[PDB]
Amino acid sequence: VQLQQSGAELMKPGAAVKISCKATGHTISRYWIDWLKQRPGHGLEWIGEILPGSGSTNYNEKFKGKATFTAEKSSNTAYMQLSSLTSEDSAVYYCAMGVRGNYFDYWGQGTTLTV
Amino acid sequence: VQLQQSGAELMKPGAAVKISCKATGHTISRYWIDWLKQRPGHGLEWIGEILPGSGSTNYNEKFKGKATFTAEKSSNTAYMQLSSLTSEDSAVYYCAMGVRGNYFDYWGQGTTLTV
Amino acid sequence: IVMTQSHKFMSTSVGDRVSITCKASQDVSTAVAWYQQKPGQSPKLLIYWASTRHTGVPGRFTGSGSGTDYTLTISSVQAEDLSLYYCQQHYSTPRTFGGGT
Amino acid sequence: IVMTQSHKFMSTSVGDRVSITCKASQDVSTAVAWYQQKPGQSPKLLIYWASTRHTGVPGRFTGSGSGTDYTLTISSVQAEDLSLYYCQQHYSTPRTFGGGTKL
Amino acid sequence: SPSDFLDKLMGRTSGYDARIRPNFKGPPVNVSCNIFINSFGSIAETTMDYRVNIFLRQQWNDPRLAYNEYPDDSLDLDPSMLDSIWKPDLFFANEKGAHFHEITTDNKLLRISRNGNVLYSIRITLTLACPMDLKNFPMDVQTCIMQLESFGYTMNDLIFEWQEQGAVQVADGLTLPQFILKEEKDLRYCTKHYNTGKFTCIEARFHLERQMGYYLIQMYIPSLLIVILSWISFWINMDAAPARVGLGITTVLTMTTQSSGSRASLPKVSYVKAIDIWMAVCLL
Amino acid sequence: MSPSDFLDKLMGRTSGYDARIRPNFKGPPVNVSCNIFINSFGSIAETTMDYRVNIFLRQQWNDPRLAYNEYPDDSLDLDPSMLDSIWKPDLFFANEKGAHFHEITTDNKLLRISRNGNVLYSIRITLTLACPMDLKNFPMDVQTCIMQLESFGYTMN
Amino acid sequence: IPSLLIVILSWISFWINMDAAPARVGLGITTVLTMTTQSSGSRASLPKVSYVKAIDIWMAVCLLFVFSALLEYAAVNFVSR
Ligand SMILES: *[C@@H]1O[C@H](CO)[C@@H](O[C@@H]2O[C@H](CO)[C@@H](O[C@@H]3O[C@H](CO[C@H]4O[C@H](CO)[C@@H](O)[C@H](O)[C@@H]4O)[C@@H](O)[C@H](O)[C@@H]3O)[C@H](O)[C@H]2NC(C)=O)[C@H](O)[C@H]1NC(C)=O
Ligand SMILES: *[C@@H]1O[C@H](CO)[C@@H](O[C@@H]2O[C@H](CO)[C@@H](O[C@@H]3O[C@H](CO[C@H]4O[C@H](CO)[C@@H](O)[C@H](O)[C@@H]4O)[C@@H](O)[C@H](O)[C@@H]3O)[C@H](O)[C@H]2NC(C)=O)[C@H](O)[C@H]1NC(C)=O
Ligand SMILES: CCCCCCCCC
Ligand SMILES: CCCCCC
Repeated sequence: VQLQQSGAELMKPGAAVKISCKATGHTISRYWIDWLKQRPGHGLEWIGEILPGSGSTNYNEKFKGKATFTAEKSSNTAYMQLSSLTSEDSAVYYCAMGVRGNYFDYWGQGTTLTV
Repeated sequence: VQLQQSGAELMKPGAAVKISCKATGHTISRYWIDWLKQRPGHGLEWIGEILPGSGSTNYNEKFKGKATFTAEKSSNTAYMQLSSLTSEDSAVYYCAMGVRGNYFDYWGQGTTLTV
Repeated sequence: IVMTQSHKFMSTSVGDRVSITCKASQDVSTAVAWYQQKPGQSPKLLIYWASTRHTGVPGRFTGSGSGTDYTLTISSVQAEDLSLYYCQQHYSTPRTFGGGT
Repeated sequence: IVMTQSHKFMSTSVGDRVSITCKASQDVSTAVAWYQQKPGQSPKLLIYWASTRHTGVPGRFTGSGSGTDYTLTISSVQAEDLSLYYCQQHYSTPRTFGGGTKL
Repeated sequence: SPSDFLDKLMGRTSGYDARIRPNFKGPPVNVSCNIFINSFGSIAETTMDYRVNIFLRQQWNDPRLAYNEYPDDSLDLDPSMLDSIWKPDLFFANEKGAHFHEITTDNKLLRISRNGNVLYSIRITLTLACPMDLKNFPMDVQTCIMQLESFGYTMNDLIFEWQEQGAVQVADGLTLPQFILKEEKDLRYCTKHYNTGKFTCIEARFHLERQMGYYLIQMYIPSLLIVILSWISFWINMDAAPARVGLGITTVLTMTTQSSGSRASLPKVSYVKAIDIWMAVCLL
Repeated sequence: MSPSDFLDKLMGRTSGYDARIRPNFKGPPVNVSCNIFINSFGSIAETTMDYRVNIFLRQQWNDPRLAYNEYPDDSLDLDPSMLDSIWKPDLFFANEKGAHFHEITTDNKLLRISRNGNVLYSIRITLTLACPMDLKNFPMDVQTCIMQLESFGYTMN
Repeated sequence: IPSLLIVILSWISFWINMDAAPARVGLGITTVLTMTTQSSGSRASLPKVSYVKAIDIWMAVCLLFVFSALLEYAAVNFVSR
């Protein structure tokens, strides 16, 4: 199981970006894909989770509306879309996947976003 | 039912020896094979037990880490292995087999160890 | 569990009654086995559950007792009955014999 | 639920022993993970459920503690142990990490 | 205390609550479970299933079943005291039908160790489902699985793991006809992420090899024989038009009924099999 | 003595009889002399390799806390409804493969408790035993079908 | 009995004339065709067993004797010229 993300991003304040998380190794509709935030100066922070087959999601209260989880079984990938970017959205966004618990034992390379 | 052990053993203080117990009359993975210890100056003493098909064992407290029970369905034989031999291992080692209870109604000829 | 036989040695002529006591530390059950080991060979089962006879033990071997006190009585003691006699408790995980006799 | 590592930085030396704390707020469970992120790469799991190890973690990593207080512990630091260590509580919906501790 | 122990242990005394899992609001409950299979047969290609009588055993610590009264290490109990204690609510994700055995008593086994470890053995028939690839049917090697899964507890309250050594155990004389169960059995995880969270799963792979001796008699030899006598029409005289035509006209239908007979023993699968491209070529 | 009052003092309501505790608890094993009476074989199928048969599985054991000094009868035939409140050995069939009690018009159970504690337990059971047969000489074969009366929850001790 | 009857059925070709080609041809072919179905009919309830049974080597040998007479006639016309 090896998760793969998209390249870096450079977006302007107010726009919206869609970070993908390619699932190379397993069907995307099989496990819960998670999404984390790591802004420098602070530590990591869990955004939410999505099950790419059932359309179920669980957003953090702090990130409601800001994050929009989707998925596409046509290519085994789960998408996240950040709407209304600001200066407080400059960080690295990971897409972990805990299998045997709520921990994060699988990880993506990290999508850097500079707004 | 019959149990054929190995021949006489002669090991040096500090080495390890593996004693066999050949089963001739029944599948070795059928009954619990018990391992006893007869030393001159004392009576018998129960080492442990191994079910050669399930890899389950019940070692006596005194012999944990000293005896290692294994088996090989290819040869219908159970193996006991004593490690870290000292002068307190010189005795006769049996492989009894109680079928209808926790007694010992079947026996082997007895292997003689000298350390 | 400790299976403490009282006497180590016992000798008597043919046709005698001998009580080989085997007193345990715990009232496990009536589960006690009695083994005969002639010098130079594997032991053999004589009595199990303190009263029964293994296949091939012809007469003159009777167990008894309960709780923590037992006995292996023999009356028609032939010359082939002077050997090692082990009492064995099989009502617990760590199996222990007696002190021989 | 708020986790709290009260030490952003800790002093240490090669081959020595160090105890990293993560004093949670509530008594969630013994559910606490420990991650290691080398600068430039994704974090990696070390100790999930506060005492178990991940497939590949060296033997020198040990977890302990229960209730609120927890602790990661190394024994023999190699040339690949001075990095950031995050404690994660996974006994609730918001999977909040700790403040991180640079070794 | 010969019988008050069973009351003070669980039920009617000490306030044992069989609805609350062991170590509530603590770490999950690792349930080490192993399997003993009595019978393993009735492997039907038509239904894609197999029936396997097994004894499902499983151990789990339960800190409120630790006693200080009897000096015994373990302590066998009556199966009637097996409905008054907690039990992991596992099932079989590919069950497809499974029933207990109540023949003369509930075939249940309870054993509460000195510290709280609870052995739990039960007998199950469990006609599991085995989706089998028949691309090379007469000489294929299938893999029938067995998924032990939790249902009502996520992977924060109940976790399953196989016995570390000797998890799947086969009976001695267990020899199913038309197959041979390989001694190697793959034990892997099958953790299920459902809509409601993280759910425990652990499966056991069974590798089966089809005994080709049967199909070598009913399938290949008759069609092989039917192709042979089609060759001896060349040795007969060519002027005997009706006699020569009599061979092929009956052998063409002969292979046709033979090819049809290789279907009732099999399901109605879309792709072509190893025997179909034998019967078809012999029909050619 | 008003046997409604006797069935409650032998077992059931009073006298403190626990059907969960084996007889001779922490004592010798409860030996069970058991025999069978086969009503009918049939359906010996080579396809499934099994065969059904209904039997009257009779099994006797000594339960010392069922000894009575009230009625001078040798034995005492009881009601099968008084059969769920006493200890019973939990034997199964290792080649059971489908077996069921018979509930037709009543419980097909029998229970007579001798004057010393003995217990005759007769039950009517149909069961499709598994008979692995060797068909090397099928038309002239001589098979051998078995039934294994095994215990499940109680060890040999 | 049915397999025994068909084996004796195919033997009447040895008496009828050789020049009657469609007679002896179709007879030996029909008999071998039927034994191929009779042997297949010996698995109504028998399990899919790997080894050979006792009735299997009876239907097979009776099958082996029915087309042997067939190809026997194949040599007769061949030996005729
Ligand atoms: C409780 O649930 C746990 C899951 O959360 C499970 O416990 C873990 O199970 C795995 C495998 O099933 C074990 O992995 C093995 O452990 C050995 C240990 O080696 C050491 O063994 C002795 C122990 O005293 C030690 O002295 C030696 O020096 C060895 O170093 C590892 O070396 C291997 O990786 C092997 O895979 C885990 O060890 C085990 N956890 C712990 C803490 O032991 C299991 O389902 C349940 N276990 C219990 C005890 O309840
Ligand atoms: C459960 O408990 C016991 C252990 O399993 C067993 O009970 C014993 O059952 C036997 C019959 O199977 C009773 O037999 C006794 O035998 C003695 C010996 O006399 C015979 O001895 C000579 C040989 O020297 C023999 O050839 C003759 O036929 C003699 O008849 C008799 O004296 C007794 O009267 C009685 O018949 C035992 O009495 C009985 N044990 C006890 C303590 O009563 C059995 O397995 C189960 N119980 C029963 C009742 O079967
Ligand atoms: C099966 C009988 C064949 C005999 C043919 C003999 C041919 C001789 C030329
Ligand atoms: C084991 C024998 C296989 C061949 C049957 C014709």
